[PDB]
Amino acid sequence: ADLAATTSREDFRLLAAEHRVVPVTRKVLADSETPLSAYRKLAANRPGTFLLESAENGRSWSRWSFIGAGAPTALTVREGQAVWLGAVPKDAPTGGDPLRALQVTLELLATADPGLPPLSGGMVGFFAYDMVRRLERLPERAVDDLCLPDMLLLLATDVAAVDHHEGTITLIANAVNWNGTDERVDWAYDDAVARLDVMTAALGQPLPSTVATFSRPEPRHRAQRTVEEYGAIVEYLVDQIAAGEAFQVVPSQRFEMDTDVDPIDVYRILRVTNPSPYMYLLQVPNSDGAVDFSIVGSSPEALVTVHEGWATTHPIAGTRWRGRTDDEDVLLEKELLADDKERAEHLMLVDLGRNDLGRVCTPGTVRVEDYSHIERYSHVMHLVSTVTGKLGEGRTALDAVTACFPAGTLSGAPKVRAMELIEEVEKTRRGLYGGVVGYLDFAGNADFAIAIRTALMRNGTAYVQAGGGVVADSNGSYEYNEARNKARAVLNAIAAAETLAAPGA
Amino acid sequence: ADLAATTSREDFRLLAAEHRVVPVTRKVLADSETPLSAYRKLAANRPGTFLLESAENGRSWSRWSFIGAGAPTALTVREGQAVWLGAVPKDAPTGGDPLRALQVTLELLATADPGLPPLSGGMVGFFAYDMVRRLERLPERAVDDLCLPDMLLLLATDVAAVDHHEGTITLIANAVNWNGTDERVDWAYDDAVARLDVMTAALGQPLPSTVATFSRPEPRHRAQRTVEEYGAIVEYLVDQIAAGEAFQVVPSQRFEMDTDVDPIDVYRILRVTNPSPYMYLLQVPNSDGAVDFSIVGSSPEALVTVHEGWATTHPIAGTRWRGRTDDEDVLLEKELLADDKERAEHLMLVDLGRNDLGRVCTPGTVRVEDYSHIERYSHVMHLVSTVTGKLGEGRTALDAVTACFPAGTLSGAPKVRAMELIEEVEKTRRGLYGGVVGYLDFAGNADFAIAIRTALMRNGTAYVQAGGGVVADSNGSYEYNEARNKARAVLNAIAAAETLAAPGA
Amino acid sequence: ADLAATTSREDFRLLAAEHRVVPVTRKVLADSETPLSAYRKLAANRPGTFLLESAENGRSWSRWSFIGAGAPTALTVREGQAVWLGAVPKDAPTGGDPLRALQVTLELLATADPGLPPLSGGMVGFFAYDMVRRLERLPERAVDDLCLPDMLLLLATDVAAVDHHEGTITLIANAVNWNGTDERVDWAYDDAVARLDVMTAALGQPLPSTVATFSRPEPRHRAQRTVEEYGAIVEYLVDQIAAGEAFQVVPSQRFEMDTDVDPIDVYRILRVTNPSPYMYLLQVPNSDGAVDFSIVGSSPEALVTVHEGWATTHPIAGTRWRGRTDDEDVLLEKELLADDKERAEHLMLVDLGRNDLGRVCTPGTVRVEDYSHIERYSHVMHLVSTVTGKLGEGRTALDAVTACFPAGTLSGAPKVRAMELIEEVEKTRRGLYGGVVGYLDFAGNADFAIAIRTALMRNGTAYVQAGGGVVADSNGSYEYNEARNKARAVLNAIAAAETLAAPGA
Amino acid sequence: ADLAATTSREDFRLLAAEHRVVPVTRKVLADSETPLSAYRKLAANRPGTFLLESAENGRSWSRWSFIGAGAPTALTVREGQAVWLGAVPKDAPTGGDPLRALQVTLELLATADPGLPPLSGGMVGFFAYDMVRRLERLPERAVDDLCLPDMLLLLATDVAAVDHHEGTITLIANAVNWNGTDERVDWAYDDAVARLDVMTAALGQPLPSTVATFSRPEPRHRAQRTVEEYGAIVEYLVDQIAAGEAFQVVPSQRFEMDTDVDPIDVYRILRVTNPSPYMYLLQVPNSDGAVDFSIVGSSPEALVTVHEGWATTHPIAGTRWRGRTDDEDVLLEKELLADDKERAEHLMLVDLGRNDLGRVCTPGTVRVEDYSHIERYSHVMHLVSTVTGKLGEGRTALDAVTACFPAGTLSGAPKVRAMELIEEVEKTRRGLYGGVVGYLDFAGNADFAIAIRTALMRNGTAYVQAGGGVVADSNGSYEYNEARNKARAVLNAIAAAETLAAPGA
Ligand SMILES: C/C=C(\Oc1cccc(C(=O)O)c1O)C(=O)O
Repeated sequence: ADLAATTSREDFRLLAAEHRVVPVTRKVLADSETPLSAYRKLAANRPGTFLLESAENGRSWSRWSFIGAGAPTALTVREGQAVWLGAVPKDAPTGGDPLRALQVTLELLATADPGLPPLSGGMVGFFAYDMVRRLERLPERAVDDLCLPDMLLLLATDVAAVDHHEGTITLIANAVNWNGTDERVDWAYDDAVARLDVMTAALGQPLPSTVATFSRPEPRHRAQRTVEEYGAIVEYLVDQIAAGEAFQVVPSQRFEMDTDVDPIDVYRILRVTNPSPYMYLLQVPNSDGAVDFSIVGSSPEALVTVHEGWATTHPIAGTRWRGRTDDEDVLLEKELLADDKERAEHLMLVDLGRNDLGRVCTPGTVRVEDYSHIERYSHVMHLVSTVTGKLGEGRTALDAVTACFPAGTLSGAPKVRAMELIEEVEKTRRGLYGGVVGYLDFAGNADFAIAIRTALMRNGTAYVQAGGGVVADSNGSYEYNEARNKARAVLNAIAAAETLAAPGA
Repeated sequence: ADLAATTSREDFRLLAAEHRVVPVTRKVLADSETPLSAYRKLAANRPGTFLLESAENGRSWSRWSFIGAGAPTALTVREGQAVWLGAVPKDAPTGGDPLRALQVTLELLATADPGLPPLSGGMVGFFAYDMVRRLERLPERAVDDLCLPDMLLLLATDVAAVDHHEGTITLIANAVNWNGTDERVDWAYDDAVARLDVMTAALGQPLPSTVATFSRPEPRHRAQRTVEEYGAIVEYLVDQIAAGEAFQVVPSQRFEMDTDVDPIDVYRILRVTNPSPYMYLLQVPNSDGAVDFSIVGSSPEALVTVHEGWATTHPIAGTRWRGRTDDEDVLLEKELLADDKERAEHLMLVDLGRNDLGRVCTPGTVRVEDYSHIERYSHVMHLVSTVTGKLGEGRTALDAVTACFPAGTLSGAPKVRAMELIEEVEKTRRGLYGGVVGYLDFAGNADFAIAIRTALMRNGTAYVQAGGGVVADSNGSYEYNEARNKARAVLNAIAAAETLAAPGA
Repeated sequence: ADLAATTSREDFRLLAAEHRVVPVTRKVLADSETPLSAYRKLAANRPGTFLLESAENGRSWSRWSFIGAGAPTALTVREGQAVWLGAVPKDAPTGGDPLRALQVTLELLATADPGLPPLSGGMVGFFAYDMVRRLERLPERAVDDLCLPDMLLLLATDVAAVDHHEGTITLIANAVNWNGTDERVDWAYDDAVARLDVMTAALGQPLPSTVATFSRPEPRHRAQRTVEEYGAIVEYLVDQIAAGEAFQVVPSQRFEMDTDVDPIDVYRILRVTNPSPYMYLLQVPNSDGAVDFSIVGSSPEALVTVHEGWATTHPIAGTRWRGRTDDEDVLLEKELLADDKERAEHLMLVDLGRNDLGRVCTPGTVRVEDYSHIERYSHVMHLVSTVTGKLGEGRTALDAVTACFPAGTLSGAPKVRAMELIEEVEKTRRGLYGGVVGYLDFAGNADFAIAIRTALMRNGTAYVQAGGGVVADSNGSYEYNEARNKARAVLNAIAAAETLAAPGA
Repeated sequence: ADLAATTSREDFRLLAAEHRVVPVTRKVLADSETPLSAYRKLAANRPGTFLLESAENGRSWSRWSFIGAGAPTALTVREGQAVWLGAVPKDAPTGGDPLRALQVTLELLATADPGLPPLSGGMVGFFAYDMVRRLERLPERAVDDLCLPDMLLLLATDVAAVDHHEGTITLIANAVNWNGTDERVDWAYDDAVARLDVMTAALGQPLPSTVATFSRPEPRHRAQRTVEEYGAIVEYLVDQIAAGEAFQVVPSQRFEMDTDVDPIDVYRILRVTNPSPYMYLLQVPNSDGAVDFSIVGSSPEALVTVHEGWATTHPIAGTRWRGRTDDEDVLLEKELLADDKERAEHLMLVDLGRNDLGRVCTPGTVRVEDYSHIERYSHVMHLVSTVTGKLGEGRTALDAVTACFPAGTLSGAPKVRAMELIEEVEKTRRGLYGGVVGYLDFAGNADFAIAIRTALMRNGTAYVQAGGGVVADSNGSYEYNEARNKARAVLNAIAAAETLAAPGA
């Protein structure tokens, strides 16, 4: 038996009888490729491509990265209605409510549940924060500057799963049989095999070096708010909270830079400087099939993850700077744990998570574990917990996402009142900020990162929005600066990425 | 400040005043390189090059890999005397006892102790098992078939340390000032900078793909012993042990294949099939400076590791197959822990380690920890402990190595009597088998793997030797088969490596 | 300084200025007394006396036991109104709502918060299950056979705290200054000192032996329900639950024996046979000041405990028999943990506890810890968790008790619907069964046990009521038998206690 | 079946056929007795009686205490020869080496190995430190002031085991059949039953109160050494150690008080003030059968414990005062753990224990566990480890004791050189100091405490000897004071015990 043995026609036939999506796979040895080099080869920065990587706690890359090698097709929204970009067949849900359209698409395109990597195919993309407008009634005071759709999800059928442990890549070409009929079976197989052959040959190409140097210039950028305007918004919210309007609210503002630097170069600097449990680079296509814009992020927190029937969330709140150093690091931990206020803030969000999940999980299954423990990241440590529940009968991964959306850590507690306050105090619509980036795979799983520490790159401009939680005793300047600094991590990376050069050049 | 900023001449001068070795370094971003691809670029399978990688427990690659980019020069042994291959200056110790020669070389070439990767430069290579002949009196019954020198250590001055976490490579060109005088300082700097520039440009080159497929054919190979001859040697040793000659002894035999496959290709298959905490590929040069032979291994166990004054060992003994699966896996662990015999065998080796270290560590510092706990590897689990001691005043990393040499896990308990028995029952001299591969870095640290699960590749022939511990109740056939199977892991990898082809070719 | 130094008049004066209750204490060495022997000496089975002991997990007695040495006075209820038995002064709250009467009594008689044992004085007694009728509207179908008051709490001012670790007894005579005025200070001191002197001299007396033997005869007793009647009640409740009326409900029935055996003798057999974290013996006085009845119990579970501002509960649900033995014991634990149904039942009660406490604790302080872990008791093991919260501003220990009352483990989930169902299916009012026995100390703390595994002993009759949780898949006979057996533990103890004799007599 | 059911004649007969010692037992309920009260009743301070109690870490009394109710007979030493006090039959080993005499006695009187408490019968008493003179050659410079025998062990055949958990006492009358013949079986039974009946009736008696008060006067006492003499001995030993004569040595001196206070009263004050894992009170008889002297102690450390074939030791070294308080307590622990010197001292003693046990345990069974962890006692914390080994084939509990004797913690490392130094610097023979008190039970187990924090009380005088470990950097005054203070704990207790009075008397 050969390593790169492709799925047999015989086996594909059997699978095609059972489900409307059949992955056809081929594993190769790729010990001289990294996720990035493989992306370069397989995707080449093309519209509808992506790379997803993961460094738990910003320390140690996990086993898998996933590359999208060209999705001709994406489900999105235009003038409040669900529409596909690129061509799909007659049976693909279109028009109307986009969430319902997405719900039916996922009901139709489920697969078996084998051996496959965690993500081998599915709907991959984002939900804007402003998708929440369709789940909760909110005022419409802030202006929609960026004009992004509520969602856009690639139908990602050609996927390369890079296994860092084995040094292998598993190539997947999924046959999508929308109409569910017996017809075209053998055609579907050969088509899938041909897409495998394309990815394979792309992997067969040589590559020039990107071995490089860069410096870290301070970026020049535009802010929506001065220290004064921001500090006063914070004081307003501190007043609301003291009165009992909410326990906590997460205001933000937008910053911007003009730049023509490739998105991947920004990804490269983020990966080196702020590795995180959710790294992503996504080229979002337009109706014409060129790149409308690019999303580059390194996010520290998932909204939700769904796996084998269970939805899980990881509320994160409470911060100290990592120690400079080792004795100081432990003082700081004992201090965060002893900070009763922050303990309380964290617990509020843990309860909010319990409730969110309560909406779609079977009663008596929603539990908290590893409650309020410490996690170290590259530059800071936090309190963290796990909330996990069994998806209720007939509930879906998408129900888990909508039930949790948006993260309490990006809105507040209680959530609606906090969103309301956010809308009162913020100049523009958030767009992707506080939304999610992630996937819904055909087997029923899902993983979404909160869209923070992220740049959206459009027509010569890069937007980076950042914020931070406000509580009873928050100080306006302190919050302004903490927020700006979060943003500068990304802005700094863009400025760095612009200096990328071959060493001694 | 630029990422690839090279060490300044000004700083080098100061360092040169203080020590006879001064590393000159340059860090680059190399997010599209793997250790293997970097090796290909920097070393290109040349004589005197190496790659060292590490996967703890065969699961999760550690942060660092180290590439040797061409050592013009190596300390070894010819006709019982210490000699350099390639050219060294007048002050480099030569002739006589090779251990003393190595001892003085290390005393001379120490560095400061900064920021550097774990290995940034030093003496890198092997000690044959038969080096033990110079530390203990042994009979000379077995024939020296392979004729390897007791040691050979590259003077590895051009090193690339690959950081998987940051995606960076730190290039080091060490200036070796043997004579210790003030002269040539500025020349030394420019020379080091030029070696950096060579490695840099080598990294700047493109590379063809090695994306590949392979199959796993059963190899045809030669064995020194039949099941009958081997089973009877085991029964002999079981008799000695029952009488109280020793508690345990580790006999082995040699297997061989003819093959012309590149060594790196064998490394590639080992890396995929049997990842381990010590992977190595080493091209050992001759006096002419071509490759005399190649060592390729994936070893599960260190002899000793020395770091910031402390020597540490990790005795490993007791085995079960990993579970097939998860419930079975736990039964097996409860079983190994409950196996009083194997507990005893493990404890014997732990005590042997305590004593070995007692020879060179300050009294009242040699401790055992994490005693006799379980570790899972890809295919098996073992009992494992830690023995660690403070190196006694005026003792060196090399004293730690010789004090421990050879591993009890490859000889037995008590060690000399076991070696004696090994010599009575084995046909040929072990050569590298049961020796070590590793390094002694200029800062005083050291890390050596036991040389097992290793192929030595010379003039169209690949040698793989394997064995296993014999105790009171060992069965001859069982031990024959367990030993042969250990060997076949490597032999299988050579046969696989021969099928390596571009997919669909 | 003498060990038995009594509090000084000078110090009492200062304390009397600050609070309406001033404990006057004297510590003695009592290394030849047990809690029982001390009780015999100090209380002698008199009306208004009690003994409280604690064996955590039924294994290892805790440090403290507490003896009440004659409370002349108790707050209780007659014809729905709050009344004192024995004489109290004009300022002591009487008439009306008994809970309000108890609330004001505790507000009045608070102390400082020193050095004192956990309980040094306070209101000590019970709340009937049927006290719940004043916090929730319930139907009145079942007949009130036993006619107990909703509550009765001794004003326990003479207390002996027995310290098993030191072998000492700390005697406390609390001066209760209801009117709050400066008058009678020096009189109060001498009175307290005289009560100390009485307890002291009582401790000074000799004692006859109770060294003893006993056998374990099967008791003859009366049951309210046959296996058929009980099994059918269980099936009824299983039907309600399947329909979604509740998740769980805890029906019980009453058993009875005629006996004239002293209550302490029953306590003695319980202590030997079913030691528990809450042992109690209480002699409840009547208006005439003789014993109306006696309560003897060994309870496995607290309702709530309040200490230094925090209320804590320990939901317990999920059972296996302890192992017979040690390998079997671990199988059983792995099994209980793996029992998803019982996990769910336990989680329901944990959530119910979170909510109960939510009613009186500051938001963002009610947390779960040590979630759903195993505890071993003498004969069974359970799942157990901790729910703890900060009492909200201006909330009291009594608010914690009422907020939790009655235990979900004795009612069900959700609680009211379960109580409703209990009332539909049960013949008589529960009385003390499912109520609590415990104390509210003057410093603000509280500890109450659920009143189960308890005998109420009145006019030649002993009542023991027992029950068990019903869920979706409960079997009628199994529940009948499990319930009866719980009861027989107490009934067996009464029958044993009747055989108590000096050995060979 | 009755609780106090005595062993049947039928069962005794069967047992008598199998072993020369047959315990005849009767369990009673004794919930109004403490170990002390039971001792008073059963032993009444008579010669040849004892009480043994245990408080692990000086916190929480363990389950069992053991009372010896009159041993008519003891194996001891007079003019270097083994002799019995009181009458024994012809077959009882006498004359000669006392250790051999004790060895054969134990070989003869073994029992089965059931249900019994940990100690139900055996040889109970002490070994003097100076017993070591028969296992190692030592100089004879110091004068033998106290003139104690090398050993004296009661043949303790009437034992009461007090179970604090159950509140029960298990009475044991062991039938000792020295001659091993069939004769007198039925006589032996009735005799044992009569001894049970005596203990039973003694338990049946009443008792007066000992409820009491006491003060803590500073005792006036005699010391062998001034601060100057002691500080200079310490400096001498510091010099020897610096030169490498030993790593550590434990000098001591003797203190004395005249007092006529009962020994039990001293025990009572020790029990309250310095509870420990080994409490003992022993009345040592003379040849006339009156009390020769009394031993009262509270020891923190076992020499060795032997149980079901395994010998175990618990080396203790490294000290801090407990924290005053809770934050300070943790600083102190982090500090002791970080004290590399004390770590080393502790490790030396751990190794010494490994070796001691190596002399009598099967190779490959002697292990260390729970290495060098912290234990809190009432006033101090220490580092502590466990060393445990399997007794070698044909080795006995007594071999374990002699192999370990005396504790390294009371001698030093290496042990002989330390003893030698002790003998050079100490005025008198140690006697019991640094010896052991404990038992060897008939089933093969053993438990011995190091004889420290102990008073020996003879003819109106109480001796208390104390010392402490000397190392490289010890200070003379500091050690003098630490030693004196250890002694004063006992001396203070004697002075306290003299004030014992009924409260207000
Ligand atoms: C590291 C632990 C083991 O591996 C070996 C022990 C001894 C010899 C060998 C060998 O490969 O020759 C080996 O793999 C083992 O099988 O116990």
